[PDB]
Amino acid sequence: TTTLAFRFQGGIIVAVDSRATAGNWVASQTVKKVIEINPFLLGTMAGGAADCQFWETWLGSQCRLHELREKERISVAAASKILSNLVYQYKGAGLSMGTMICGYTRKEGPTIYYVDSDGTRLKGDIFCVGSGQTFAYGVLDSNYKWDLSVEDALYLGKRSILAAAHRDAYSGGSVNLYHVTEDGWIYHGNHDVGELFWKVKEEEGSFNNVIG
Amino acid sequence: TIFSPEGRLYQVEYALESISHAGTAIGIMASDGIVLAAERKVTSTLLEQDTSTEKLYKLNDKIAVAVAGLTADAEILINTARIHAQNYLKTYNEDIPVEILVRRLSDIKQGYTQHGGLRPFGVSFIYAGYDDRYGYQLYTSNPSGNYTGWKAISVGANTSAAQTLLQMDYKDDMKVDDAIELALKTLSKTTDSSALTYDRLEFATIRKGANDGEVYQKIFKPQEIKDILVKTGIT
Amino acid sequence: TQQPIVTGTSVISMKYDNGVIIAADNLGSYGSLLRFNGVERLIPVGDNTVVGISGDISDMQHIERLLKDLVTENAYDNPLADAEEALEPSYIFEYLATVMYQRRSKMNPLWNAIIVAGVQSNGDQFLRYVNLLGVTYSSPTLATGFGAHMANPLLRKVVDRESDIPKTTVQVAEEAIVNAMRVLYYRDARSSRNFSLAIIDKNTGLTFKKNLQVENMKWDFAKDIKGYGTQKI
Amino acid sequence: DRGVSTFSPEGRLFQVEYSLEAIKLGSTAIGIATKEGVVLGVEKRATSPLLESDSIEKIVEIDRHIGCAMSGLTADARSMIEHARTAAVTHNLYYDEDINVESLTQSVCDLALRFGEGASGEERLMSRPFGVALLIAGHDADDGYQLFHAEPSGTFYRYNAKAIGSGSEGAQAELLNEWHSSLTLKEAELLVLKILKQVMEEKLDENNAQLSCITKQDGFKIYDNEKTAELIKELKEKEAAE
Amino acid sequence: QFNPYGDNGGTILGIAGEDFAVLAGDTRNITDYSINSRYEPKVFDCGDNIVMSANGFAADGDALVKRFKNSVKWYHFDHNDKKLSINSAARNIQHLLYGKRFFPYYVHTIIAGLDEDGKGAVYSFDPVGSYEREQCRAGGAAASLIMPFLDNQVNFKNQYEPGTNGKVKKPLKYLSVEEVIKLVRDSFTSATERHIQVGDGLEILIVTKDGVRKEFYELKRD
Amino acid sequence: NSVFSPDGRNFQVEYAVKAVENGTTSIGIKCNDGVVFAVEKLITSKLLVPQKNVKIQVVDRHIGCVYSGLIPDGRHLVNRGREEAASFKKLYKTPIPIPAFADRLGQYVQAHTLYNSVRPFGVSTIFGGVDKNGAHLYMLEPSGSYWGYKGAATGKGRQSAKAELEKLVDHHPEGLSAREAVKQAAKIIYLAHEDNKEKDFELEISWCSLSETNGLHKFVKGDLLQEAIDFAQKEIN
Amino acid sequence: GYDRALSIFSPDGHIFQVEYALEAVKRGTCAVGVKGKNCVVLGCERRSTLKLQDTRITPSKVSKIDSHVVLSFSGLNADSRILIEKARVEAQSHRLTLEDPVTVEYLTRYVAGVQQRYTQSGGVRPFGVSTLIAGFDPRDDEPKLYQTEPSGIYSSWSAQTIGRNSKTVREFLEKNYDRKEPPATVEECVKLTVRSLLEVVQTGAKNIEITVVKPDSDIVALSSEEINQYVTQIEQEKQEQ
Amino acid sequence: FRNNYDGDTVTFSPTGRLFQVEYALEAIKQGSVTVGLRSNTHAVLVALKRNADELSSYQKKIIKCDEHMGLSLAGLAPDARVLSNYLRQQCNYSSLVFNRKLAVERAGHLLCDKAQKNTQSYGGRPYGVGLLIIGYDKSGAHLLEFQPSGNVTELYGTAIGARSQGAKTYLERTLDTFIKIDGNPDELIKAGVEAISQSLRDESLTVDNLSIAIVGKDTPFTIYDGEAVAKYI
Ligand SMILES: COc1ccc2c(c1)[C@H](CC(=O)N[C@H](C(=O)N[C@@H](CCc1ccccc1)C(=O)NCc1ccc(C)cc1)[C@@H](C)O)CC2=O
Ligand SMILES: [Mg+2]
Ligand SMILES: [Mg+2]
Ligand SMILES: [Mg+2]
Ligand SMILES: [Mg+2]
Repeated sequence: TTTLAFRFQGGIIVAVDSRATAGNWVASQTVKKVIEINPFLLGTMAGGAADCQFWETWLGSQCRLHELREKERISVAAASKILSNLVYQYKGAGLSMGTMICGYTRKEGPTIYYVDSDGTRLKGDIFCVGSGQTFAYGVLDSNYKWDLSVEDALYLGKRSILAAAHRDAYSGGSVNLYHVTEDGWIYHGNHDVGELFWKVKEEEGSFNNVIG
Repeated sequence: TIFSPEGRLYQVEYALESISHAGTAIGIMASDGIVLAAERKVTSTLLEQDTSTEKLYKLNDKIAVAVAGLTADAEILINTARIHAQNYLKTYNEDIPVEILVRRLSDIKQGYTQHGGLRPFGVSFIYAGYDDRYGYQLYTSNPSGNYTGWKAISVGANTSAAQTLLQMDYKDDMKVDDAIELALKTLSKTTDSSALTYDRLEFATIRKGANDGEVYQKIFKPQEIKDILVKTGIT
Repeated sequence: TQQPIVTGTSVISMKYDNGVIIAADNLGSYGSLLRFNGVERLIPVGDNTVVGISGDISDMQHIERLLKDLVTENAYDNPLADAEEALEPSYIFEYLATVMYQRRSKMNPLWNAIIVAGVQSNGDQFLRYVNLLGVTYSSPTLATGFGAHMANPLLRKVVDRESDIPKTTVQVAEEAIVNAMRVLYYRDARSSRNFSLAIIDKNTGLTFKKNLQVENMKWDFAKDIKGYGTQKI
Repeated sequence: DRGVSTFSPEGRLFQVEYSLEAIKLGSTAIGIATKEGVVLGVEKRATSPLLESDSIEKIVEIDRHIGCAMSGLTADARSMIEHARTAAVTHNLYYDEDINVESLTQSVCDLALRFGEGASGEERLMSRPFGVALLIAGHDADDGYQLFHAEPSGTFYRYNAKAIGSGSEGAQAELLNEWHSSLTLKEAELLVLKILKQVMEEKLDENNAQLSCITKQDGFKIYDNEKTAELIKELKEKEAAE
Repeated sequence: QFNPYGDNGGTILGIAGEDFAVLAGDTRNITDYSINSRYEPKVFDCGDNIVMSANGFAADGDALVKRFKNSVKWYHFDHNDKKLSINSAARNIQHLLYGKRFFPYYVHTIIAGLDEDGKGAVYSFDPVGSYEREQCRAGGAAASLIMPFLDNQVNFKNQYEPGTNGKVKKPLKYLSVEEVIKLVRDSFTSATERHIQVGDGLEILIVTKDGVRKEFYELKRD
Repeated sequence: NSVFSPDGRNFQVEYAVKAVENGTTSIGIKCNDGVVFAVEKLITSKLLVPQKNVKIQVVDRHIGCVYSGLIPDGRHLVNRGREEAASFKKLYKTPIPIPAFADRLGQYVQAHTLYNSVRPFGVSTIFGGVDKNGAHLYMLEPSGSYWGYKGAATGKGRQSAKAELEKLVDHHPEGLSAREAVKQAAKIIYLAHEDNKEKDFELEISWCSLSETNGLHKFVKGDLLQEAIDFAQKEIN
Repeated sequence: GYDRALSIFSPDGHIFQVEYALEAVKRGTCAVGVKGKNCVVLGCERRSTLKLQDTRITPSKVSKIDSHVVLSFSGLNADSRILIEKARVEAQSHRLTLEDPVTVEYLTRYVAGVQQRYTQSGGVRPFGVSTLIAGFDPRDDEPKLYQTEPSGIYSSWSAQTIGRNSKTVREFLEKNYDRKEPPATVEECVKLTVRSLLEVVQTGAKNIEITVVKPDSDIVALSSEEINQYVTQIEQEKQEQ
Repeated sequence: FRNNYDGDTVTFSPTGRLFQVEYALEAIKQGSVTVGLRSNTHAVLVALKRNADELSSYQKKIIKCDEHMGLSLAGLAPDARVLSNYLRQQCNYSSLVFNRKLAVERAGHLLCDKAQKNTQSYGGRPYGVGLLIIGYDKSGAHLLEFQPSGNVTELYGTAIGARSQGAKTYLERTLDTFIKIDGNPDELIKAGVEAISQSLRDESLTVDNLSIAIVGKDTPFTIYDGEAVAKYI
């Protein structure tokens, strides 16, 4: 798995691969690693497939409950803290999850929280998570500027997951891309690595360790 | 536990009624100490004075209570208060502030008022204490679980009579020795007996420890009460 | 955490045209000590069902009590207990499978492998297996332990698929059972010459044979075997 | 006084009957089920002019497709609402779908049954019945728009139209005449506003009365004050011209 | 030590058509190197036009199927006979599986039916409830043998349009029930040749907008 | 219930007895190697399915129970008896002796007369069977009181039933075969139906006999039932 | 334990124990709250039965629930302490889990729920208390005032009052509180609050206490001298005609 | 006499009566009428549903318990929901554990015992609902009547609720005819629809008034309402 989220001038880019593995077996290439919690909230999934899918779906439920109770959308801070506190109750039982909670509210602005099954919860502008994280970090960090256009930021996110899909045996499949705004997530498509690699090679003139 | 049509609590009311028959206890706070004096309920020559304490109890080294009501109920409460003071000492390495101990005790009483269908405790307390936030303090608590702070107060029998007398002679600038006098005079005036003799009294002070910088609780032996009944001129 | 102590080897069984046959020897082993010799491991329930049990014998005895209690309880407030509301092999089975699976799920198994044989009330043969893990399956032939490795191959030569079952007679089937018991006595070090056998038939009912013995064994060829290779005398 | 679940010689439960009496003393709540939606309206009934009226919540969202209106001892209704929301969200967690309106009602009614101790046959964690009734309105794909009346007796009924609370005897008769299967949502809105106007003890404006509805397309909505005001212009003129 | 788990062999395969779905499984049940049965079905009609298989440890498979059939029964009772839709079945099964997260069912499970629009649908679960809808899936012992075939013959992966110098891919069409059964039979005769735990019999369950239909084919018995 | 009257009585139990007297009549008869149980079933309406509202109950395999009063209270008592016989067998392996079983029921019925939060049982139960050392017949009252009986009756026809029972004890001191006791049971049930004649009745008989049932509890049905019905029909006319 | 039902329904539909709980509030000392344009003021009357008190240490009637929210009551004093404690706990718990101090509405809903719970549980009696909860939501200048009562009903008020003779002061506030024109400042809001109490107290000596809540966790009690200056100015100015 | 003796179910009257239970029986007499009857091959429930208003739904009187079993209700409806749920659970348990369809008779015994505990425990009321239970099992069609005293009886036919005494007298009269209505679902329903008529001071029973349920030999238990009953009015 590789997943990333970063804040920039024009909001938040969220990008994830779609590969599922058991050992060295490739279980699926078309798995969904983003959860649309509500129109202003996203969750990313790395680690145990079941653990992630189950507890982030559950987080969706708890988030909806907050809306009904308080007649207001839950803050990114509070949604992340629900999942953080749940996971912490389970510490040492073998839950396995690395997770980003990403969204917009009026009071907070655009916000990313990283949450894992050790109970760590951090706020930050850039996170890459999963077995492919270091690869994503290499591309992302070396081309990251705060003032990137929306178009470029979308590309860099797309390009960082591709980096990782190529080098990390346990990443791949497709890129799923999201932009989070004031208004606020917009889906920017599914991009099969099968086609995307050749296209990026051609147009960018990169991937020179590759014959063909 | 139930409410009356008037919004009063029967069992609580009746417990207060019981307390008005108990020996009077008086507490006076002065600027350099506190006085606790209490009258023992119609005694006998054969009662052991030298090993008796029915109205005055030590809670820790800095806090004492005067009791009006059922002694057996008071011992239950006193014991939990003692424990509570030690928990606090263990948790914070500081002696418990007087209010905190009073509030906890009051809350246990309030509880019996609101759930569980047990009878309330038929007890009223005057607390005499010192701490480094408020210095000398005096508080009262009754079976309802309510509590209030005072410069001078009484409980048990003749409180209404004793309260008016204290109102009259009490002055802010008092020394403890003047408070000693006031308390003995007030019990003398309000007894339902010939005279207020030593054998019918319990007496205690919380002073600024002779000459030190420290707080000392003096629980008067019978002999001392007879001597202090001399000075104040009631033989 | 548990381990079998006193055990008893294969239970073997097949369907024929009209019913079922099941057999098991009369031994209770204590590791390699052939300790007890009058052990009955065929448990008749009603007269349409026999439960054959291998594995730990203390657990076996527990399952006997459970089955007797089951007969008592089904009789309670049941005027049709010996007719339309008689215990069926399938009820006995499902019950045992439930117990077996619950016990393994609590990490405290009944250390057995069990075959339930009988005829349903509509004449249908019933033959099913459950073991200490709650694993269940059904087959024209069934055997536990060594019987699985050695009796099944022999029994399957007779009934190899469903369509072979109208074709098999009581006599042929019992012959195959008796012969497989002899093979087990030849090759299983935890077996015994004495066994019980039960036939449950849609016409005949329940025939329970006790104190059967393996007969017609071949041992004569042993006199010619000298040494382990080169030795001549 | 002897018990909390004793039968009368007629065969009724004392406490259940009296809780029904507490509901008659409540504000008025009216619901009407069309084929274009279900309208829910309530009398706010502020006890003083110093009370801020929009702080009066007698219409609540349960899920996007389910709203409810209460009448009686409205404080009792908190835990019923909490339970209803949890049941609907939970159902969506377990099943990735919306809970049927009828199923949600049945669950609220099961909760209402739980007075006593554990009545020797299971467990009752509540000392008296609820003193509040609910009108439960929503849409689902099987049965479309639906209106239920949930009573502290744990029974519920479906209704084409229904009134509860102090003005309910009078409002119900009115609904018996005005209701027909054909009403638009707008026709039904007006009818709720009309019938509240009749039975209320103030002059009905946009502060002492509240409107809401649920449609398949837009979900459950509580109309804001400006919108209801404009429906109250509209009712005034419709009747003054008839 | 007592080991609560075993392995019963066994291979299952789901393919979704346009207006049908199939779920196939071999009928052989094994333990170690022995054969328990040559005919023990492990694909089940669960009512509401849903079929299910849970393959691996057969005792956990049976337990799950039972538990889910029971879910379907109680769904009718509590929701006034509402049909349990395939996506709702899927979500439910996730909670069944994840409920045992710390003492799992050793099964890989597949369900098959029609979705809300009457399109063929296939859902597959890991042992602890992670799940996905897919056009097709093989599960169990010979899964690693059969899946890549499916990727190639159902989703036409790595197949390009002849002459286009690999840009135009073979366009993803839908397969008839006849073509699907052909791939199923071939997938299983392949698996029987190369996997020792696979053989004896093939049972196929076909689901359409008229119910559930059964088909059976002999497999090699060695 | 926990309440003694000023003269040492328990009115609630006395009232529980009234529920019993109000009940249908039932009996048991001890014979030379067993026990026979019989009960009157009032046919309220022709709609009642004949032979199909069985009142006599078995406990374990060797014990019959019949009761008069509130039927639900009897079923409750038998459920408890079955649990109590299972627990005995589980620990001691042997099926419960009738005297042992009696006391188990006794202690349980008596317990429901100790506490203000419980009512006594509204039945008398007649029960027994064969054990290791012979046949036994018992009767148990709402107070928990029980003794061994040669013959027993309770319910509305109790008085005449006892009179008939008393005659048999006098004519047959040398023990009554199991087959005779069956006939006589059918007779006695007829001779207590006199009282409740307004509505029709149906007869139920069960027996437990060492030589006739192998010491197992069995229902009398078919030819044996018809023959006992005939005996009673001919001996009432 | 003991969970025998004490609060049950009357033939005509009331819960008697809750109704009698309101009676306890009626005989409790009076308390009032009014909200300015940019503040809220809380006023309470102290009784005159006993006057040899120590004001340093006697629990005053306004309580901080958090740094931005306050609570006063009328009714059983001991009963109020159970509510104030739970509210304080809830407020810290909410900062812990939602990473934000409570809204005044949230805190009210919470206290009200506790009160409601004690009207339908076996073995407990309802709270002989009604409350006024006042303050400002995090990062909000718009003032908030809420009332709760033993039933668990709650609501917001521009101004409200509870306790003995609350009827009089309510009447006073209805005539004197103008919704379009809230008291524009602190000083003029305190005055209107003192005026309403003077209607019931009859000398405002150490018997009238005032607490002022401004936005963003700014809460100050008032001394004798600051209150005295209000009483002095009120009775002198309002006597001529 | 009725004075201090009807405070709870834990007190006998000096006549030996339990008034709380007799009062519970009185709520049944208030409930709307329902009829059950059966032949050798089918059993039918017929119920008159009751509205709370002309703007309301007629509330349901028939509840499915299993594929071979269900019941109708008269009295407190939420009490019917408690008991049918328990019965659904008992049916289910029997299927899962024993793979056995629960005998209608055992369902009777179970409901009876459950009602019983409530006639003897301090601080709980008896159930205030009467039930008519129909099913098809291994000994055929069955009808049962359940009273909250715990008395359950097996009948060819019966009625409970308000004015039910008419229907009962009719069934008492018709007996020998409807008992033989075999293999003809529609004639048996007609006999039930006619029997319920003898109990109308009401109105002419409408397409909403009417609830019919059936179970038998080759028919799962099924509920008819609305349009699907018109052909019987
Ligand atoms: C008894 O058998 C057991 C018991 C316990 C457990 C498993 C099997 C599981 C088998 C199992 O591995 N199942 C697989 C799984 O979880 N794979 C992981 C990698 C392995 C991994 C990495 C970290 C922690 C656990 C597992 C994976 O692909 N993660 C990326 C991903 C993220 C999100 C989504 C939606 C899908 C995929 C699924 C895809 O089949 C692991 C587990 O908890
Ligand atoms: Mg669905
Ligand atoms: Mg093979
Ligand atoms: Mg007692
Ligand atoms: Mg008798």
